[PDB]
Amino acid sequence: QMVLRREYNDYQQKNKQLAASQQVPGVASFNHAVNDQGTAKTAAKRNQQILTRQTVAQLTIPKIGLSLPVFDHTSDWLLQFGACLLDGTSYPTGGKNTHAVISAHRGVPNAELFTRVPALKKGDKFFISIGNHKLAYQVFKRQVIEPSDTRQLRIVPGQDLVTLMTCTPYMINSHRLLITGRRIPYVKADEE
Repeated sequence: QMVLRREYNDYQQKNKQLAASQQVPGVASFNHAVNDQGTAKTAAKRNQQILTRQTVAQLTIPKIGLSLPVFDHTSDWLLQFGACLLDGTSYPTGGKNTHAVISAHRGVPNAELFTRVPALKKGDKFFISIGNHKLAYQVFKRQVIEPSDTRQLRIVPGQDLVTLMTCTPYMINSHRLLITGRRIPYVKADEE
C-alpha cells in the first residue's frame, strides 16, 4: 500500500532524472553477461532475500505463458532468475519520456526466460505489475541491432515504451532482438 506507493514514486523520480540527462544505456553490462554465459560451466545458487529486494516488477506475457520477476539492475547472477532493466533505461512505471529496456537470456539450462519472446508479433500484449499499478503494452515494433548500438535503447520523447531485449540468431547470439510495446489502457478484461 504505502510501500508500493513510496517505492513507485522513487522509480518515477529516477525516471524524471534519467529523462533530464544524456543517457548512455548500459548495453556493456548485459553484453558482458551474454559473453560470460556462453563460456559458463557452473549454475547459480539462489538467495531469495536478495532476489526479492532486487525485484522492481513482474512481467507477464500471456501469448507465450511467461511470468518473470524484473530486477533493478544487471548481473549474470540475476539473469539466471529473471529479466533485468538495462542500467541507464527507465524503471517500467509508465508515463511519457519512459523507455524501460527489460533484458533476459534466450534461455539458460535452468530456465526458459526469454526463449519464446522472439515468437511475439505486432498486436501481442504484455503486462507490468510494479508497486500499486498494472500497465498494459502492445507490441508494434521488432528490430535486430548490433550489441553496441544504444540509439534504439534511448528514451523516445513523448512516448511510453517498454522494449524486451534478447539475443539472435538462436545459439549464435551475435545480435540483439528488440520487441517494443507502447502503453495502452489496462482494463477489467485484462485481469481475467
